[PDB]
Amino acid sequence: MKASRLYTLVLVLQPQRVLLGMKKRAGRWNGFGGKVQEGETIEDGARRELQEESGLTVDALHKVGQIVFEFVGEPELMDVHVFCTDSIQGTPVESDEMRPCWFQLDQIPFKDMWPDDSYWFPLLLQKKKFHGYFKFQGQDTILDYTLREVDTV
Ligand SMILES: Nc1nc2c([nH]c(=O)n2[C@H]2C[C@H](O)[C@@H](COP(=O)(O)OP(=O)(O)OP(=O)(O)O)O2)c(=O)[nH]1
Ligand code: NA
Ligand code: NA
Ligand code: NA
Repeated sequence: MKASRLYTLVLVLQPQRVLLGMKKRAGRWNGFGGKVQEGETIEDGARRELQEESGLTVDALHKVGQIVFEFVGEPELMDVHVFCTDSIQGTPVESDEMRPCWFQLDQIPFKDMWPDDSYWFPLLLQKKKFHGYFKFQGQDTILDYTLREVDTV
């Protein structure tokens, strides 16, 4: 089994809207996140990436899922720990890396999101917790995947 590298993903989910960021360099909407760094907890890494990529600070996050990504031709898995929050207290800021944008929850931009999001995003919206795995060929093609609702992440 391949080694895996730790990542975070943060979704700011309010009652009628969700905050996504457009990757400027890419072209897809996503939550905010990145690699966990040495010596920080996964949750603290998620808080740090949220602040670095969107400008938003939150004191706490709720872990809602975990997704492992495998890419054909790449030696490592990406182990993505997915967090939510409903409570923010500043404005999102656009950088040269991510442009934040709010979407109403009847306008989730799936056509411009990664293909796996179509499977697990609906569980997140239902307040369900999940474990997923997706094997991609390139950016567009899923060759294999698993997804399961769990009571504990
Ligand atoms: N919704 C969704 N999110 C994904 C998928 N694959 C995937 O890596 N992510 C998330 C997890 C990561 O936090 C982020 C990709 O990490 P990144 O490449 O932006 O990491 P980074 O910013 O630290 O790297 P760098 O370019 O700044 O050096 O996107 C996916 O298929 N769907
Ligand atoms: Na980042
Ligand atoms: Na990132
Ligand atoms: Na899509």
